[PDB]
Amino acid sequence: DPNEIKIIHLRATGGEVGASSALAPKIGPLGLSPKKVGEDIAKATADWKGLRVTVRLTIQNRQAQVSVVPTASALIIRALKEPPRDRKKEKNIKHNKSVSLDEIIEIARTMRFKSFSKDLKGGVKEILGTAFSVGCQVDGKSPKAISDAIEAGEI
RNA sequence: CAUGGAAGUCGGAAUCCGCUAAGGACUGUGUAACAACUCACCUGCCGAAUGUACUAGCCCUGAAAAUGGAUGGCGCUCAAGC
Ligand SMILES: [K+]
Ligand SMILES: [Mg+2]
Ligand SMILES: [Mg+2]
Ligand SMILES: [Mg+2]
Repeated sequence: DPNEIKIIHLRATGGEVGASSALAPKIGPLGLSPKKVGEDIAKATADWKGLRVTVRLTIQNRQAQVSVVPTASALIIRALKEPPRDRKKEKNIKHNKSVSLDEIIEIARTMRFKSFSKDLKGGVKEILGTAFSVGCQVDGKSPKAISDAIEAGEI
């Protein structure tokens, strides 16, 4: 009746995976699972979505482990950026993440599907649209103006 | 975005909606980071006022000299003062 030892852990604060070893002795000690397996699993999961931690969730399954992604709107907005983030430059201005605000971001918002009520996606789409206030949407248009000016369709 | 580590509170730069009557992509304590405690903010109780800045009357502070001492003296307090 081990029940696979359901344990949930979070891995973030990084860029483009990295395959870092250990760094989670507390996670490893719980469930008698090898930390290297979880680190390798998390690195593989984050390899697909580079330059964005996306808050990977690690689930302990007996001696094995499982990887899960959050599909966060902010993580997707981080992915929708200007090209890739080169190394040896993250200490400098990392503002080079400006992309167009269009239906691609609108569809990417549908992953949440209004988890916190939001009265369906009517307020969820506008809220996820306004989430990209750092890049100010595309050109002179702004996420604040896009969300405030209610003229587009609901979906 | 920074990252052995920063989950609001090393550090650089903006400020969204669902939920309500109601909570910040945060004031402060705090963790390596969480957390907790908050706090802002809202709500139970209560039953009539409350806050800030100014104006000018009396009184008080500012107000230290040489023999013992002078509202003329005694004394006077809802005055025997203004
Ligand atoms: K007289
Ligand atoms: Mg005399
Ligand atoms: Mg007389
Ligand atoms: Mg008189």
